[PDB]
Amino acid sequence: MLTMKDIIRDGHPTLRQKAAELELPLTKEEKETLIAMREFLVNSQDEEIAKRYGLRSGVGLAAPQINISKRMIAVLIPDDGSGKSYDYMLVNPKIVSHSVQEAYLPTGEGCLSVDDNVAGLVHRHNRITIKAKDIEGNDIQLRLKGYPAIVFQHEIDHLNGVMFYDHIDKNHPLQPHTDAVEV
Ligand SMILES: [Zn+2]
Repeated sequence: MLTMKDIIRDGHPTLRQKAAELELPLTKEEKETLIAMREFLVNSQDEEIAKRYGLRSGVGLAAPQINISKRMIAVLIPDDGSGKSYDYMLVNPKIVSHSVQEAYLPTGEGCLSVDDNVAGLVHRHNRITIKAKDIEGNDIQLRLKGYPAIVFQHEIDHLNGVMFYDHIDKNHPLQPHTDAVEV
């Protein structure tokens, strides 16, 4: 199983590289890591499991974060009363379309590869349409908005060598953009 020691930290050259496109079908090994990535997410969200292994709860993981420079991500956004949840292991994900309108998490964002809390607002597109392939090479189209759009943008950013704090305005780090929806 993947643990915290497998997670590389900010400073590692791999987190700043542009991850490589995957050929399809995936190799047996690429399928296993993606499954292991999703499983790490499932474990981290379980209070008991997370406590036994000391995992930080998270809803997204990108391959570069476990030192694998390939374009694959795992997104596991739980429900918590709404009836809307997301569980995806995607390959070669790309935002094909998106709004001009922004959205942001009021408390900013965190990242398993960044050990210290960085303050500031991360304005992302409020709505996005994504294209990707799943673990079997099947096509996936997803239309997302709000929090789920933000999670996916954070993960895709990792494939391009972008960190959440790259989006923080250094002069006015905490000023919300006009017409940006708070999530
Ligand atoms: Zn992150």
